[PDB]
Amino acid sequence: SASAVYVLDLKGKVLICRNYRGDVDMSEVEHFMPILMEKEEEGMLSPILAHGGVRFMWIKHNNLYLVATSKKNACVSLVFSFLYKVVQVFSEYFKELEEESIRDNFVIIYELLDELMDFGYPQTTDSKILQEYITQEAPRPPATVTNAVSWRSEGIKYRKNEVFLDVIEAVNLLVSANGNVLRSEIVGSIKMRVFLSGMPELRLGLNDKVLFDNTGRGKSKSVELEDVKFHQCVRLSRFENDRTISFIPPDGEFELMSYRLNTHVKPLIWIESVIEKHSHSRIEYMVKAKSQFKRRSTANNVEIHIPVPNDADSPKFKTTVGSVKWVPENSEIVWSVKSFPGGKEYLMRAHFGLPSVEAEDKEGKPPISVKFEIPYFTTSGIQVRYLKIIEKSGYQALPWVRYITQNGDYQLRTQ
Amino acid sequence: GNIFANLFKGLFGKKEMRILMVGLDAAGKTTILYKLKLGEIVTTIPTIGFNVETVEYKNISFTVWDVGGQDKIRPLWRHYFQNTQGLIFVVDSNDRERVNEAREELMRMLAEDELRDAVLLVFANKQDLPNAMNAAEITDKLGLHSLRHRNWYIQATCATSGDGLYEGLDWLSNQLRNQK
Amino acid sequence: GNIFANLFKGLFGKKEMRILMVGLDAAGKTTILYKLKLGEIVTTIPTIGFNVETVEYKNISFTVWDVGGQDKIRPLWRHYFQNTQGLIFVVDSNDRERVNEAREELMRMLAEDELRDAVLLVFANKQDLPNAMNAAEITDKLGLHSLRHRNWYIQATCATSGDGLYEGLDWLSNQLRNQK
Amino acid sequence: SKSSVIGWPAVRERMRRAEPAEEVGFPVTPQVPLRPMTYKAAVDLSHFLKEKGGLEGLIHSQRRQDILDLWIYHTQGYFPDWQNYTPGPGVRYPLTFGWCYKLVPVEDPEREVLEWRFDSRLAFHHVARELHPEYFK
Amino acid sequence: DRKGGSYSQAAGSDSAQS
Ligand SMILES: Nc1nc2c(ncn2[C@@H]2O[C@H](COP(=O)(O)OP(=O)(O)OP(=O)(O)O)[C@@H](O)[C@H]2O)c(=O)[nH]1
Ligand SMILES: Nc1nc2c(ncn2[C@@H]2O[C@H](COP(=O)(O)OP(=O)(O)OP(=O)(O)O)[C@@H](O)[C@H]2O)c(=O)[nH]1
Ligand SMILES: [Mg+2]
Ligand SMILES: [Mg+2]
Repeated sequence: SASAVYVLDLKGKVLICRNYRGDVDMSEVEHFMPILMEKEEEGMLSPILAHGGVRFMWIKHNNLYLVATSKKNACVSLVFSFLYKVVQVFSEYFKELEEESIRDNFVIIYELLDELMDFGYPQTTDSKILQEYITQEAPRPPATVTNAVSWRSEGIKYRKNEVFLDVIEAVNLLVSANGNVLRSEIVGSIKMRVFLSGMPELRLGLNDKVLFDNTGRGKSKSVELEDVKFHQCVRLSRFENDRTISFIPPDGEFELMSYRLNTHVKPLIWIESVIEKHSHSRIEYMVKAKSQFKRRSTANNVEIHIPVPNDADSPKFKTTVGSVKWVPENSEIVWSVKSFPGGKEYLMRAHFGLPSVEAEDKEGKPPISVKFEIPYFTTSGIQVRYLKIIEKSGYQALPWVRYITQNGDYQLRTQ
Repeated sequence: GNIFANLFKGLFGKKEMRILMVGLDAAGKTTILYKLKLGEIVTTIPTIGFNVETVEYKNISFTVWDVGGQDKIRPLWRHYFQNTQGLIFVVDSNDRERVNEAREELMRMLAEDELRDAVLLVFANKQDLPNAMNAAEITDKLGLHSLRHRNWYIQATCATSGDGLYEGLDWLSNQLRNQK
Repeated sequence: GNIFANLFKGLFGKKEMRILMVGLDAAGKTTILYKLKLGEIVTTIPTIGFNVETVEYKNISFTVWDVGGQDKIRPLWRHYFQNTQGLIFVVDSNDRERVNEAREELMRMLAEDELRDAVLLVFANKQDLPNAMNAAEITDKLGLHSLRHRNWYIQATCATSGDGLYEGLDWLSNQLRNQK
Repeated sequence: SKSSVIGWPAVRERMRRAEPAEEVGFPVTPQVPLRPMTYKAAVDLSHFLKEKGGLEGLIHSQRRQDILDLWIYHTQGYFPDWQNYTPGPGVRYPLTFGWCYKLVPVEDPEREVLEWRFDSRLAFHHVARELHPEYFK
Repeated sequence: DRKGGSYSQAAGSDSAQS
């Protein structure tokens, strides 16, 4: 229940503001910057600010803080969801999120803000629906918003019915300094870019453990996602009733389902680091990377980031496979490898000097993270069974899907 | 099919072979691998991860994958156990307290069904002080003579001197390659 | 790439080399550095900080960074240890009480992993009185013969006379440069 | 299917070698479609196995069934889930409709000896579906 | 070709589930 949502700037200037209830004065935005500065200097800065009896909830955007001032005890989660929807709509309409587009599309930006929410209650949240009624280059509102199906616009015609799916896998491993993995969770991502004619109702079917157990086929390799979230077009009733993933696919790229469950398998890449750091004399980087993934899968664009000393200079890299580049801005050395086949063993030996004068304050030990991304690999083993594409007119669809395995929160605690 | 190309390759030498570098920390495994690859006693930081190197001798490139004896790196030796044909254990005769730990690690490594075709390779590291044992006391303490179905040989090699590395390499080649 | 410019530079002499000036106070280190740079016995105040000078001999500019033996300046020698290729220790054979302090300072300087490529350079300073020891007694007392992996040579040089400085410079050049 | 005919003898030999009673990851062939075996496809596979032999009368085993399913998936891309047996005790009907192969006793359900037997009526009669309507949805 | 895994054809439903 934010009183007014406004877009700020890096210098405190409000790029654009739009009051929705009028219960909060527009002059409260000026005091938001001093409050944020005081909070940052004291460690008490939070996204939800508080200016007396009015709370100024702000979200750190790409270039401006989306401050949504509120007065009463409005839904904080609702305000955050509205801000996220507004950010997504702006990203869809404008490819750049900065001051260049804030002051360049004000005529359409004001109309979009007015149409999105009224009296603090959001009304329009579909990017396609908003673009079909408000454009920067007006007819009556589309019937899709009024109709029940607000995620599948009717009347869409295409020459070919091709849908491109993406089995995105995020391998996150939380390995402590002792060598044991604490947080090892893999989050699935079933995103399909449906581009067909009409409003087909997708019938999602995969090798789900629950579905296999219900059907009596709980003996093969089935993916048991701890948390499964359906898309907006996905009908929750069918999933709760018999796990039937039946919903109208959206026009374009959208996230249908996103699995999320813990992983009990060995890490895809095993990286062991050795720190032979002398006392203000030199530093040793005994970094050894072992590929725990299958040899048939290659980790393309593998970049194992090893944090080097903050004051370290004149470093020498003695590795075997993969180029090592030291970035002064990042204050770390990334063991970048173009192609990392499974089972490969890469050994590196870093050596650099240190300044004679000791550092005044400590810099910490940031965890070492790798950027391995091996496509065409299904670590979870979940295989899609079928995709029920049904249309009233009747057409032969040719859906496609690709499985991509990447490294997410794969951070290894430093020694 | 025709095997003329294989015969031509084998006439001038085609066999390479493999080897493993495992053992307790500070047992000369890294020094042994450096001597096998380079041939000098170079001081290096402890092997937090693993060291990969290859040594060419007798027309065979016996690649050795050095593995540290650290607690965080001891369980990582299973990653190199896949597609591995040899296994070399680094003993620390000068570390009586760590002798039991090294023996336990060797028994754990040899107690795996996957590591069955790799013969035992025990090198009496730290053979530079009078406290170092002989080639029979170390084997008796480690119980290598009771390891049936494993070609384990006790060899004394000093990292500083380099003597005994050739004997160990020859023993490993004989265990792996059984040709003329 | 082309190394024609490097060969042309080396044909007429391009190597310079480096050197260090360390030792106990009143040990002739400042006098030795002045003789190397200028060549005269000039009286100077104690080196509270450090003295920087360069000497060109045999087509090599062996720069010597003189360091005082003061208590407040003894720990400051670590600043010059960075990017240093040589190390020269100034001994005081006429200071029996300070001989132990000089030996301890030399051992502390040589007991650092950073100062490993610099060979030992011990100059028998104060070689003008009968109380000065020979080139073997000073080395035996300082234990330079037991310093393995270090090219330490004992040379007797008198600041007032200037004899023996050429021998020490030649020894340092031979230790650093190993060419024709 | 020349590839299927070639793989049938090797699959039969592997099944016979395995008694009746190392690499991690899940690699996937690029561009190879994956879908469950159809009723017509299951019937064709059962007929081919019966004609070539090695499937009817063979002692049913978990290892042999897994090897056969893996060979079928490699040869045609069919998921190794349609070659399921009906719950015991007794003769287990094919899990997927259209399958002409079923497991019947040859003498705890696990200790019972099962043998693969051809069943033409299985492809036309949903005996497994009738026995377990809940499992059929 | 495309990085991250080539696109593969998808079925319509579980043919073995009837
Ligand atoms: N100086 C010396 N060290 C020896 C000798 N024999 C064995 N060593 C040991 O060899 C070690 C060499 O260290 P590394 O190169 O790291 O190889 P490592 O023994 O496997 O140690 P890690 O790599 O950390 O597992 C030294 O720490 C010594 O403890 C010897 O004869 N002389
Ligand atoms: N008069 C004389 N002094 C000598 C002789 N040999 C060594 N010395 C010493 O050399 C010292 C010269 O002083 P400095 O020029 O300051 O050099 P230093 O000995 O390193 O003293 P600090 O620079 O303060 O560390 C004198 O104090 C003497 O103690 C010598 O033969 N005759
Ligand atoms: Mg090592
Ligand atoms: Mg001086």
